[PDB]
Amino acid sequence: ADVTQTPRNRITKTGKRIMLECSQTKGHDRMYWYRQDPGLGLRLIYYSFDVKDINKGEISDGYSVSRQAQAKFSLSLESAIPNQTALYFCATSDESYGYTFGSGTRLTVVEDLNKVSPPEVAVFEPSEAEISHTQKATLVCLATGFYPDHVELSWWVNGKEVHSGVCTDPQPLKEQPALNDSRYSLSSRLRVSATFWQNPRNHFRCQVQFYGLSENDEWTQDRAKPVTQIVSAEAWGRAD
Amino acid sequence: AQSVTQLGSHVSVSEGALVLLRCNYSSSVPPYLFWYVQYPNQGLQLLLKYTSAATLVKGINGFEAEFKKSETSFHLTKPSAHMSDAAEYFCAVSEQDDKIIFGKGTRLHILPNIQNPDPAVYQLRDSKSSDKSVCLFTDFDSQTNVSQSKDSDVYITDKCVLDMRSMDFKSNSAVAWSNKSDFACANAFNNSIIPEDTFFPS
Repeated sequence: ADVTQTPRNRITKTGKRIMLECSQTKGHDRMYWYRQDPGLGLRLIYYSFDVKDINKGEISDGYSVSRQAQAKFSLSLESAIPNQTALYFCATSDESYGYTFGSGTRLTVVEDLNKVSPPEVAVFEPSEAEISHTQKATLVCLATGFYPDHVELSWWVNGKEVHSGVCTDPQPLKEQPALNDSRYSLSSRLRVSATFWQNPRNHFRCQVQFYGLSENDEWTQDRAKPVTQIVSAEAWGRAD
Repeated sequence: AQSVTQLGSHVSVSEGALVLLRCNYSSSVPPYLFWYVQYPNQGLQLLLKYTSAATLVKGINGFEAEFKKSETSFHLTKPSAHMSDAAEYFCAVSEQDDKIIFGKGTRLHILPNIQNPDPAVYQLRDSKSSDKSVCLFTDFDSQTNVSQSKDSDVYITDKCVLDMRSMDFKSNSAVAWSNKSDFACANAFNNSIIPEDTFFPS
């Protein structure tokens, strides 16, 4: 109970067997695998009370499990399909409902890896009119053209991550909503004082961590192989 | 047989007002009950639980919940809503002597108290070479909400609240953009009901 899960992030094509591994150190009899989906909470897949004991939860179809050791509980997607895209949590419990959750596995299942694509990222500089009207300055970051929807956006000011003054949309939008494999876009705002924007020594960077293909994955297109990578855009402060 | 019900996927509270998140259960025998929070980007954290001891259960950060058998309820409350309370909250219950089952979750949205609104639509330019721009609708109060675009080539985000700690200042905004030649920030938000005094610079 340092409960640990691997992997943390994974993208897979449909029709592949995928394994997620849960390990604990306290040796509790009881271990669980749940999936979390928006609007549905955490739904139980399978659970185990000992190496000889496996029990179905509400959504066991399409999954299997094995309890390899007191310490280990493995979850398999037997033949991955897109509706198995989810955040997966393992948990342990003591005999009095004391639960410990792992930190989660974000898994995305896509039909076709050829559609994977890293974002283009652009920073848009504050409006002079905002500056004059409010003595504040809002930068906008726009990440566009990415697939799948499996990114993390952050802002970096003079080389250090910032959380203050930031708002990032909670979900990307579909650029072509009628399409099952539409690419996505995401915006974020960083607002600072006008005087801080007006200092030409200050450096502002929007960073997008993209999760995509691995070194293992085949790539047959002329375009860049869309590997897991960071894409950033930047702006310097400006007196004029 | 046994379930747990949370009322509303998304709920609002005014900054400073009483927080109330409702949970009801269907077990005949009283169960153990749990409230978990999931702050943006993170896993689950236990706030409090009812484990057949006290019926008024106190938790971390001023949270409390009262177990009421006669109304099969365990509502979570906090006396004052703070911007940091924005998160998703899950009620859960013991089941079958062997597991915890979770409710569907409720996301709490905190409406900032905007005492001096200054609604405006600004045009921002790409820091790189560009006839590329976006439009920023900002500084409106709680009574404004943003509608989706009616043009499939104009993208509009939900409103988002930012908390500038440097100036102890919160503000709402939405972003709009398009690749179209005839896209102007004066028209970007025409499908939204915007304040009559919205500022449209030059």
